[PDB]
Amino acid sequence: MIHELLLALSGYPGSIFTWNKRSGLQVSQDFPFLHPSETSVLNRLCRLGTDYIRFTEFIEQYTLHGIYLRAFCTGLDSVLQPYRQALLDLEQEFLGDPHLSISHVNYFLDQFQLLFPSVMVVVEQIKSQKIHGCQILETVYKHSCGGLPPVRSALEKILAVCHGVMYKQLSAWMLHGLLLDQHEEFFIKQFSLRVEILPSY
Amino acid sequence: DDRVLVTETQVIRETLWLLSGVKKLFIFQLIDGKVTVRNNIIVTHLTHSCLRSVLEQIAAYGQVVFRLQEFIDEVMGPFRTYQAFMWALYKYFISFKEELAEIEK
Repeated sequence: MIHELLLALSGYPGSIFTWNKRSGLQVSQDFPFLHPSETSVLNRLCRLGTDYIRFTEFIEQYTLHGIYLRAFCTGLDSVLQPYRQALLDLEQEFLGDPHLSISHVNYFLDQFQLLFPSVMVVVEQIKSQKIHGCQILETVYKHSCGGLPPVRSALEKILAVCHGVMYKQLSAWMLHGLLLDQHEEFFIKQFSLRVEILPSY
Repeated sequence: DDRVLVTETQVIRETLWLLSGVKKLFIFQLIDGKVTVRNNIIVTHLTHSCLRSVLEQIAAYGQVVFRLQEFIDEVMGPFRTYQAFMWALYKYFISFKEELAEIEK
């Protein structure tokens, strides 16, 4: 069930690792090939995977519409990359030593245990309040003042890509006299100025 | 009175899990946020009572690590200080966990 576990952590559940659209990853029942008081860590480890799938299920559907939202999605693909990288590292380990235990992966995968729950709720606010427009630039910044150095350096990267859209529309407008917008995205709608959608900082 | 008659090496593995902060262990079954040794554990030696003695001490250490894990849990699931305080505590646990995990090897 070693290789069975890694695949479940990548988005492919099985019989021993059932899937639910409401709860998420969870151990099904008791198995005779597992320790009676070991199922604990697997359920805790599965909570790391349950976040991962809801990422992809949100990414693939892209669901709300707007370039800033869509570009925020691709920005979310960059931060998840070390999670894809570090998980693949274990493959070289077990093929080398086939007798490793289930405890080692928890000791290796502690850093990602903390990053997701802080960034996962950032997605929840968007799906629960319909944050449409440039206001996404503030919701990512409002949590950018977080205390955790890794969580700060993660959303920092998304901001570094999310601004990649604003700078472009800002450049094509402040230099050529036309605006590239069709969904009430830019904060400039005889033109006027918008304050209730203007960024915070 | 019946007893389970566990082997010897199995205890050390269980003790390592208690050090790790994991719950729901065949030994050290907590009841009210207070880890407590079971009553039917016995080895071929150690007359069934010294085992209850030696485990009772390690249990006292489990309380120190179980309560802290309960604290870190109640922060993950904008104070900016407790949240910044656990990150120091959390950082210490990872390194401490590595020494315990290595022994299991």
